[PDB]
Amino acid sequence: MTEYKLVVVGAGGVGKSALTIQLIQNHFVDEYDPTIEDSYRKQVVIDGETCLLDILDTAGQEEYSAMRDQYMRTGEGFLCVFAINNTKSFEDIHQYREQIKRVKDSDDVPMVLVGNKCDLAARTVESRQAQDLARSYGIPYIETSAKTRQGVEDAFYTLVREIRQH
Ligand SMILES: Nc1nc2c(ncn2[C@@H]2O[C@H](COP(=O)(O)OP(=O)(O)NP(=O)(O)O)[C@@H](O)[C@H]2O)c(=O)[nH]1
Ligand SMILES: [Mg+2]
Repeated sequence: MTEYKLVVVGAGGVGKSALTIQLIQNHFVDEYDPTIEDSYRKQVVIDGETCLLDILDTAGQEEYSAMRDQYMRTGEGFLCVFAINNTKSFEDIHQYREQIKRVKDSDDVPMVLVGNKCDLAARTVESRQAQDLARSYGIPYIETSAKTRQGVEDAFYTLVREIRQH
């Protein structure tokens, strides 16, 4: 079976884990539980292909940046997550993307841009701004809510679609 190696990155608190746990476990983690590095595996069907998703859920914290340089090397594709209610997380995307391109030594790494927490009324990042950013990177954009599960599969599965195309 094809194994797709997905890495979830971005600022602390954006919902990297909630996205991942919503995908793998079908449960929304309401809790505060900062990550160091966690890994997940789950068989899924994507466009009719039964495949395995290996997900590496990374810390958002700066403290673990050097840990990200090492353990993201074997990622095949990256979810760059921000929260639509947190403009700083959106600004920080640039730095996570650059790190990934460094780690893979490539300007064209399979990647998606993910605007999470779409369930929240207090949006500070307009959808068109993020769409535009994703266009400027040549990557897909997905809006999600880890809380309601909206877009959760779309975010991971669209990344798998990116991997397949590279
Ligand atoms: N309303 C709402 N809350 C969310 C969503 N995603 C995550 N959260 C909440 O935001 C907080 C942080 O989420 P978490 O998944 O821990 O973020 P992270 O990006 O994995 N944090 P870290 O970088 O420390 O590992 C948690 O209380 C979580 O329930 C969402 O889509 N909607
Ligand atoms: Mg986490």
